[PDB]
Amino acid sequence: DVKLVESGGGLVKPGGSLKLSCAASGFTFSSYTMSWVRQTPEKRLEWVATISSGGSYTYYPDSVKGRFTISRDNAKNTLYLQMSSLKSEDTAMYYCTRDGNDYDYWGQGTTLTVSSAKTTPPSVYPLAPGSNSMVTLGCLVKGYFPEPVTVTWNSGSLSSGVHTFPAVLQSDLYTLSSSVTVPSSTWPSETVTCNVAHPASSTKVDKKIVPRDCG
Amino acid sequence: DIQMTQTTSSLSASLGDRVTISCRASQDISNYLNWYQQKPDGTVKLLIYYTSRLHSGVPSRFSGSGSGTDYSLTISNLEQEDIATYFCQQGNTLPRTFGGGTKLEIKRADAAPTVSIFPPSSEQLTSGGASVVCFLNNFYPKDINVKWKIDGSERQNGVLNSWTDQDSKDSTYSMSSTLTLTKDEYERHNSYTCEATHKTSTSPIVKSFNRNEC
Amino acid sequence: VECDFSPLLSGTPPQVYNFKRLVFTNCNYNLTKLLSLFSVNDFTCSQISPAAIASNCYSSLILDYFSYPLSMKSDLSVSSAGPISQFNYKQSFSNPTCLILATVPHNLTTITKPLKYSYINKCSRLLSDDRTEVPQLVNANQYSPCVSIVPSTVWEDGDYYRKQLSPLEGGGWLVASGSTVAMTEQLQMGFGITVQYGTDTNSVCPKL
Ligand SMILES: *[C@@H]1O[C@H](CO)[C@@H](O)[C@H](O)[C@H]1NC(C)=O
Repeated sequence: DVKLVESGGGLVKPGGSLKLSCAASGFTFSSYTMSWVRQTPEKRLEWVATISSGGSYTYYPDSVKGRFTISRDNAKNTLYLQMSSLKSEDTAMYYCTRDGNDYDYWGQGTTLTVSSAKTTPPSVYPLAPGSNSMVTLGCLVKGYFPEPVTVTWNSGSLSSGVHTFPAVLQSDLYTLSSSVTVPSSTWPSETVTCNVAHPASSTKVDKKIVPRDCG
Repeated sequence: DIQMTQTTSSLSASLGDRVTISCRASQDISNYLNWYQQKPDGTVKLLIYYTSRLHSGVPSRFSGSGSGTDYSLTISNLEQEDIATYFCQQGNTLPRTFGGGTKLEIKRADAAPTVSIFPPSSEQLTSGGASVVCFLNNFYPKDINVKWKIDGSERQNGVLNSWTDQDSKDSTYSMSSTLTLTKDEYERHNSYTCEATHKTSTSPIVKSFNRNEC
Repeated sequence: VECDFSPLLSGTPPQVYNFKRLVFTNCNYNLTKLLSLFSVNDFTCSQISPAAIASNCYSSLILDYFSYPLSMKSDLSVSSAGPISQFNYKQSFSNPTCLILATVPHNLTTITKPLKYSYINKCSRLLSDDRTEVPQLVNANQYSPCVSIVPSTVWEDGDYYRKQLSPLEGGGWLVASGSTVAMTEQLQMGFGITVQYGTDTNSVCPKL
């Protein structure tokens, strides 16, 4: 199966540079024309660049040309997107796509935040209910930057009754909560734990949900 | 540049329904029009290429149509996993450009919200912060209203809310509501009340807790 | 430039269930120009005012038009059950919408009249076990599924129209019944307006 994997995204200062990469597998890479399509935080999709199979040339919208450089290493099956003179209108999820008459395969994307704001570790506070066949817990991931964070429960084990709320941005800091509902039987009979990963600050903290020791 | 317009930004229908999504182009693109599905987790896959041709791996219920500048996508026999946002895209001339997108909501039975309220954790209070969190989980329709009360009086300021996209599995929506004040001010009160108003009931669902009673 | 409303002025307008939809972006409009060519009987909007919709900027403007007797004005309210709102026509309840009932005057000569007024009184799905009749309420900004089996004009009041659906579509039948209203001396029409706001553009604005 055709597979596209983006890497290299991150937080960047305005005016700065960053090179994205995309690992391609499952098809003859040198045979297809490849493109980048970004999705802004506004969910707007914008074509960014495409490069020929060879590629004897490359094509850009004006809104990106002279600053971006799409390139290709057919021997090592990777696609690149060298960005420079970065703007805040460049922050978006960036997708590696296989192209031709259409973008028939998409990678999962890698994020780019172009900000002057500072990287800040998250504080993770447990949300246990105050003192039913189901019980809802939570974690409060407060004051991190930038996006994204990852939140899982018991290292992925708890996925059924889980939904993680979208982060809310306020004063250059993000905050989100995750809600997990497990039966009342395994809590607190069985350990329930939220796992917060923040790659940008390389901070990963685990928070065991302990019942509110309310004395 | 060729502009791509989708007649609507959002659409809703029942399971089994036949759904159509329309797309207008600003000039003749000669059937070079593609349709993409983006699911709530963010993953994008091609559905239809060149107006009407079914992409490999995409079920027969999906179909496309149209010519000139006016094109359509159709989903017959709506299925749960069809919850997603659908985009059109023209491939006639550079720059390649996308429609603004159409979100597909799949109708379900009315459902009242599950309401949970959490006090500030000991960790947060230690650092002088006081966030009161209220969860409003798994309800339908998506519209809902939250009202906070502190020792009986309504607090509008200092509230941060967050909504889920439609749940891919149960077709519901969920919401988070957080009231942040200072530790100094949080300790100056006793009762904090969370009221959820939803069309499922004329009386609001109420969830509260006491700071001292713990 | 110039939002063209000309398609409204020529030919025989469709019935309510197969309303014509004009979509405007990247152009300048004059609402008060078009409506003046008509004899307007009613002009009701939701989440917006009649004066405002003629003078605001949008990312998109949707203009639906069809034949509709002024006598069934009642059946345009989402307030009523009504065969019209349930099976034929339902606007977006989230964006600002206007609903306009006008009569084409003697001096508007380029519009032609239909033989009569037609609407869907019933749209349902007869399931595999030929017991369960399931009504098919029209979704907002959508056509009824019964547009495919109801003729552009209903042949005779009380006509049933059926088509068998495939197992893919879940088998069974699509079943519709149609109603007719006698044509009036001058044609009575209906206009549905919907406006949308978006990232960009300043696309749809009144011309000056
Ligand atoms: C059409 O008739 C209406 C009233 O019957 C009148 O107000 C309008 O000026 C006339 N316009 C033309 C072009 O005849």
